[PDB]
Amino acid sequence: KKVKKIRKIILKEDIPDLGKKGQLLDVRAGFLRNFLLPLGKAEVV
Amino acid sequence: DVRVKVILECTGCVRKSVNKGSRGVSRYITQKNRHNTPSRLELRKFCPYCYKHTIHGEIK
RNA sequence: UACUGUUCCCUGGGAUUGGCUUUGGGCUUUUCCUGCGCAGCUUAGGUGGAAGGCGAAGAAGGCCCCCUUCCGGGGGGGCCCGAGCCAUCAGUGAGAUACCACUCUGGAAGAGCUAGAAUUCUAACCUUGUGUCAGGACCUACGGGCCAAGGGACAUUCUCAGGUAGACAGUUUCUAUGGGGCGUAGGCCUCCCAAAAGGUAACGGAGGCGUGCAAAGGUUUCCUCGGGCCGGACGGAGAUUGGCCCUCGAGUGCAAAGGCAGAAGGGAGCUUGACUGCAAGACCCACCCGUCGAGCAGGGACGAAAGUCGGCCUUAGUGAU
RNA sequence: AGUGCCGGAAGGUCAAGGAAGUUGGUGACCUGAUGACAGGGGAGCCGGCGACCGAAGCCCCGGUGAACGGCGGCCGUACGGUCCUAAGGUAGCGAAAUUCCUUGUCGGGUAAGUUCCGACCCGCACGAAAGGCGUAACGAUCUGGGCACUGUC
RNA sequence: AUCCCGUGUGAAUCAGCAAGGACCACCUUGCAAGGCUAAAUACUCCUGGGUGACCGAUAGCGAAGUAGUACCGUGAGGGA
RNA sequence: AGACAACCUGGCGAACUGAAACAUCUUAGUAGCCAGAGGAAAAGAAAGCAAAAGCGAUUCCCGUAGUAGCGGCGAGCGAA
Repeated sequence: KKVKKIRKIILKEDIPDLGKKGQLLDVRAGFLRNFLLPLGKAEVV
Repeated sequence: DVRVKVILECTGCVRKSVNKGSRGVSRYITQKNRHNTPSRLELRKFCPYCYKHTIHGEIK
């Protein structure tokens, strides 16, 4: 069956690749939970 | 699969339905040799829904 | 290597569970080509809006390269050139991608759509430290915090799915029987034993069945087989043809018993009663089951008619819930 | 060869799980003739059927016997003919803790030995790590014979 | 069907949601995912009061006597 | 905090047996163990019944009824 995870990520840090310090782009929850929101580099809408 | 019972329906009272006195295909199941008489049977017989004496067509 | 399962283990889907990147998968639209049995100017699949498109919205022919190539000859970038080329017409089962409507074959660029990858990354996850960090004091004592080192979204763990160990579990594994075992048999039909109603046992004596036939059924008409003897080409003890003589010893799909003469045996014509609705009444019996059926009702079959026909000359060809 | 184990392309077979599509139910809403219900049937909502993708395993392919196991007939004159099989027992040993027939036969041992020793081979049905055959020693081991010794007799 | 659960998904809010034995339509009924609550009901190691077509020392509790004693058993335990 | 005859709530959970064998099924969610608490405990104030007629939280007895049912449609089980 499978389901893709789509989250509503607002940024804070510049981010090496995709960031603006103000994107509204979407990613999987594995980015927010494991990488960013521990470090405090982003937030949820 | 050498001598087999077979399904003699009617060509008279082909499948109809509505109006209380319902038509309901008559049928006769009886045996022929498959090897001897390779073309299908086509006997004439009584059919109690036709009230006549119809041709009873073979099928499967 | 009994049946059914359980576990160990392996394998996939899903959760834990993230990220870029290139290479060549499937499917969806734009647009563009492509697609030579034979007629033969035609490297044309089927079909179609129906006769001017197009050209000076910078043309015929050509220079050299590019795409395709069953090598027949398509298609095309730029331009010296400079504004023509041409549709029915004749060959075909079809007409010209002159304009353009709709789609099969097989393919070229972009866009979407996902999926399959290999690698690495690291931040989840796993693992290491006589590395460090201390309460009133130790941790070269389990562990805890902190930097770190190595793996790395695999692995572990949960669920779902398919496999795979008598490793482990619950069971099952017939009866007859001249003691059991070894064998043989287990249901149905015929004959004997069976004692002249029926019935009747034994691991008593003999055989068959688990079907066949659209005609070997139904009816209408016609026919008399079998074995000898004598004559006759091949032909003989025996094929065919004639006569004679006992006559039913023949045949009757298949074991036996009982039956069957102008027949139930052998041939021909026409057909489908191998039919629906039933059924007084009997036979057979522990029950379950089985068997015969006059006759009536309808609608036919065959015959001139009277009549005969709801399968087979009869008894085996079969299973309840 | 069979089984086991180990390794191995493509092909077949192949679950859960998706997945393009088919087909049904219900029904706003149009409709149809005398008989009392009947045709459809948009959206939504329900249920079925599934072209394709889908691993291990198994078939399939190779290797392995101090892996489970197995190691032949028939007919003629040491020698040949012929059949089957994956292959037909090599060395050794052999009447044995294996031998049925059986007290096999031959020799030794005894006046006399179905037990004993050595040889033969007709191994019913030994046999190479469920090892084969030998072997000094050792045995409250089995099994024969002698001396000494005695109430075992 | 209704009620509850592991795994994965994952709504709506009275123009709603759920039930009325799959399921859809129309009716009717109710408001899930927060709690609390006496009675009638079950029983007897036990206390008081009553009763017995109950027992009378091989009966009645095992036990009418200082009985779970004597005794047996490593022990659980058995048991006059 | 531990103890406490039965009754009770929750957790785990047999087999002999019956089916004339036996695995579905039955024995049974019974016996047992474990945890918990009261005089009772649990239940309990409708996302409930029922049928176009109505009822109004539980719990217990009579009844419906051995009926509707379920069931190798067998043994049996059995409601509202």
